[PDB]
Amino acid sequence: VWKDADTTLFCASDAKAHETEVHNVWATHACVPTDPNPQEIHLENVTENFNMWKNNMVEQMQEDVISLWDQSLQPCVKLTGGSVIKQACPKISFDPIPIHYCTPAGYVILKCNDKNFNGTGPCKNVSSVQCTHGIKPVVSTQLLLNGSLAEEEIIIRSENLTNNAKTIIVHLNKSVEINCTRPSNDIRKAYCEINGTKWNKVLKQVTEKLKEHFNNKTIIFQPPSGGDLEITMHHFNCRGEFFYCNTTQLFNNTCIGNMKGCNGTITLPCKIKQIINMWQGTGQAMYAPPIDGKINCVSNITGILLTRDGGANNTSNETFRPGGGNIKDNWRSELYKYKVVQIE
Amino acid sequence: EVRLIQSGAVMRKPGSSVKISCRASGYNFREYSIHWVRLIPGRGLEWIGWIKGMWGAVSYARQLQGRVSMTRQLSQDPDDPDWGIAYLEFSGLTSGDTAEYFCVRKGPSCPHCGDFHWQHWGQGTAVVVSAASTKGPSVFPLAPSSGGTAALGCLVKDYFPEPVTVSWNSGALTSGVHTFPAVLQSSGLYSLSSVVTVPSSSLGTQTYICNVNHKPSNTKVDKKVEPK
Amino acid sequence: EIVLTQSPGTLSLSPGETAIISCRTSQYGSLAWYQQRPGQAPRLVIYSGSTRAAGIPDRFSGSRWGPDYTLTISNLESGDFGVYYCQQYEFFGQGTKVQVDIKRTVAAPSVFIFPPSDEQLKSGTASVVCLLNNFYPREAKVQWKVDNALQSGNSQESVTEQDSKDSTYSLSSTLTLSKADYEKHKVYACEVTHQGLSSPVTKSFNRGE
Ligand SMILES: *[C@@H]1O[C@H](CO)[C@@H](O)[C@H](O)[C@H]1NC(C)=O
Ligand SMILES: *[C@@H]1O[C@H](CO)[C@@H](O)[C@H](O)[C@H]1NC(C)=O
Ligand SMILES: *[C@@H]1O[C@H](CO)[C@@H](O)[C@H](O)[C@H]1NC(C)=O
Ligand SMILES: *[C@@H]1O[C@H](CO)[C@@H](O)[C@H](O)[C@H]1NC(C)=O
Ligand SMILES: *[C@@H]1O[C@H](CO)[C@@H](O)[C@H](O)[C@H]1NC(C)=O
Ligand SMILES: *[C@@H]1O[C@H](CO)[C@@H](O)[C@H](O)[C@H]1NC(C)=O
Ligand SMILES: *[C@@H]1O[C@H](CO)[C@@H](O)[C@H](O)[C@H]1NC(C)=O
Ligand SMILES: *[C@@H]1O[C@H](CO)[C@@H](O)[C@H](O)[C@H]1NC(C)=O
Ligand SMILES: *[C@@H]1O[C@H](CO)[C@@H](O)[C@H](O)[C@H]1NC(C)=O
Ligand SMILES: *[C@@H]1O[C@H](CO)[C@@H](O)[C@H](O)[C@H]1NC(C)=O
Ligand SMILES: *[C@@H]1O[C@H](CO)[C@@H](O)[C@H](O)[C@H]1NC(C)=O
Repeated sequence: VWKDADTTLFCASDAKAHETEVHNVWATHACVPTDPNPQEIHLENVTENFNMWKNNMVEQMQEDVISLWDQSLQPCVKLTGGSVIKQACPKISFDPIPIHYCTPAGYVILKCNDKNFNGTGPCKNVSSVQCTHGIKPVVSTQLLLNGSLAEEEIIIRSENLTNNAKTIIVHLNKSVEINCTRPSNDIRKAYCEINGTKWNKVLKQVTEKLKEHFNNKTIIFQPPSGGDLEITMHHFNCRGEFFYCNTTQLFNNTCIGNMKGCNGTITLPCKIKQIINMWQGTGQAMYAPPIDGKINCVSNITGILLTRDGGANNTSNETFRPGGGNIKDNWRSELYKYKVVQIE
Repeated sequence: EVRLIQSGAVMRKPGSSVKISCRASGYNFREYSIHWVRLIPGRGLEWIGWIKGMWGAVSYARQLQGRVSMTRQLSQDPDDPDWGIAYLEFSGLTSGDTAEYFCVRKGPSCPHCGDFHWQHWGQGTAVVVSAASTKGPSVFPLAPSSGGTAALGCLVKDYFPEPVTVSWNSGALTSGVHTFPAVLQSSGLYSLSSVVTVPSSSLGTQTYICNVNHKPSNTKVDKKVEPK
Repeated sequence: EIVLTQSPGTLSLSPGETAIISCRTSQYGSLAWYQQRPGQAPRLVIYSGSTRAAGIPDRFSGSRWGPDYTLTISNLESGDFGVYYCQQYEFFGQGTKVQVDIKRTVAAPSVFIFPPSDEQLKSGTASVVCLLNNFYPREAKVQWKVDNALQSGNSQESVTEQDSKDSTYSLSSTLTLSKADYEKHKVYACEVTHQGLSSPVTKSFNRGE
């Protein structure tokens, strides 16, 4: 039959060789052309155990994205080897594209199709594919952007919910647009627009789903307790600029109870920063000031990273705060239904 | 090898704050987390929270929220990753916060080893929270009275902080001495007793002085013990 | 959440003997055991049920038996004594105290009671002391009665280490209260229970000697 195995995967995309956009350039050299007619083979009477938290495919992606940024987003200033390095840091073109990950000869990818698979455990509806779906390498904190939605129910993912040290990944089944803008005309001031009605209805569903897992305890949200700005804020890269958006308004409990007074647009304060703690864990990097003109990008909130407060407590409520952990968890959120096996 | 070195002990008044450090080394500080835990006299161990090296993300124990904060410090040079400093700040202190605070880290990664299995510990930081001021002891005589051996001793009450030493007859009388461990009264001041069993035939003969010493307050006091 | 019922609260043994500590859990996660010696940092003894941490000798062992996790320490050495805690996530057991005891013949405690001195009575306070001297085993109970009435909350006990030469224990009990209260009553007594006593011994006094 086969056994679970680790190997080097190769990538595939629809990258455009003529584009100057950084992801396209990288994909052009690193990836092969995508297959128009992929052959997906479903396997009858097969049970396979998956574990999204122990999946080396995630490690591969992490290295590809690290390699990507290393080639095209070198900073103006950084610390390395007891010296400060000064580099030419021109403005780039930045827009992530979908990357497929594919198995070499002798291997194949098994794909869980259970519409409510939570990431770990047995899968019945298993199919065999040579490549994953198109995955965008969107690096972000707190909110997961431009990802895939859950087919049916909202899915709570966690290696172990009782362990407060383990990140909780909420997989949404309906997207919520986030509309972030640096208005053309403080050049670092920006803002993100969100539909309060859309968001508060979604957030309500999340709590009810969390009640199912925490025995109908009062579900409360709160802003991050502390840490670097990259986490206490919604941190993401848009058109080559690093944004930091306050999400204090996105987790207002008053608006998801059982009255209103908050049904309109939510405008999050944002700031484009030049000095940043790199997500690769390489240290502080310094970038040049933002391009002129109107910087804008409309993204889909497809998931939420949460950490639950711990400590001895039997107050009715359980508290959750935005912020997840590794950027690796962003890759986990998409690769959760895949695993590599070697043929016998 | 992993090493965790904390800052020194400290005394504190109620309502004040305390900041504790924990110097880590021997491993990539960004790839791990530091948990804080306290050992409370008579109440056992209590988890306080953790902080992650990568971004300094934190999770505080619910019952301590609003009084604790954790930050960390590390190198921005990726060629010097194997050190860091975790900080724990505790505010709105009370006498109930008197405890030994420790910084810990998980053991080597394994399928079994969770994040709460702590192989490594700092040596601990003793924090004492007290309203009481430095105070010398009042000494009273536990008079002897009516194989006949009589018992006498000295009652040392209401002093702060520890310790007090008790010798008998300038330390010449040691046979039969029992100086009990001090006890903390509800008042917040310490108290102990020192007793000695002696020949009942010697009460009309020998002299029995108890010498009480208390460094913190520069007090020495000799006290005679007799019956009636 | 997780509750951790640890027992027994105290355990008195001698070198070469074996200690058996248990921990009942409401959940079934990874349980670990820690040892904390006085003035020393706690140390991981066992984790994930039965696996020994680094350095720990093979005489330490844990069993996965039921919702009840147990720690066994056979052929006790002097370094094995201290306070042991079970742990599950951020939750800890109440702690079991494993202290040394040297086996010797039983000895009844000589009991003395000390009235308050006059010097103290002029401070609006009166302390009454009840000494239990040179007895074995260490387990003993002191109970204060004032005019045939049992007391609670107003007494503090203190015990010495086991003596090096004669292998005995001494114990003090201090009944504290205000002068005003002290003067209102007449008879004061402490009752002592001990394995070396066939019946509970009593020592008492009034104000007339
Ligand atoms: C798989 O399914 C077929 C048809 O239902 C069954 O006959 C076969 O025994 C199954 N395999 C195993 C291992 O039971
Ligand atoms: C996922 O489902 C498995 C059973 O297949 C269960 O053991 C596990 O607890 C579930 N995870 C979550 C986060 O509910
Ligand atoms: C498993 O997949 C089949 C085929 O797509 C689908 O009809 C079925 O709904 C799934 N399983 C369950 C229990 O619904
Ligand atoms: C954003 O979400 C909408 C549904 O709300 C979807 O149709 C669209 O394809 C998404 N666009 C992305 C992920 O770029
Ligand atoms: C998303 O899933 C929830 C169940 O968690 C379901 O009630 C809801 O209908 C789904 N989506 C929408 C748009 O309603
Ligand atoms: C996003 O917000 C900006 C605000 O300046 C607005 O001009 C733009 O039309 C919005 N786009 C969408 C798709 O909502
Ligand atoms: C939010 O969504 C609702 C649909 O439920 C829509 O009517 C409303 O116009 C949206 N908000 C804005 C500002 O357009
Ligand atoms: C976000 O905004 C709130 C005000 O609504 C402010 O109190 C908070 O400090 C802000 N967050 C950060 C990380 O600055
Ligand atoms: C939450 O709602 C309150 C009204 O109860 C409002 O004053 C506050 O601004 C809201 N918080 C955020 C972060 O939007
Ligand atoms: C998400 O996708 C949209 C459309 O593909 C794009 O405009 C936007 O910049 C993307 N978001 C991020 C954070 O890259
Ligand atoms: C679930 O969590 C507990 C405690 O964190 C741990 O003992 C157990 O190993 C975890 N489950 C798995 C499959 O690792």
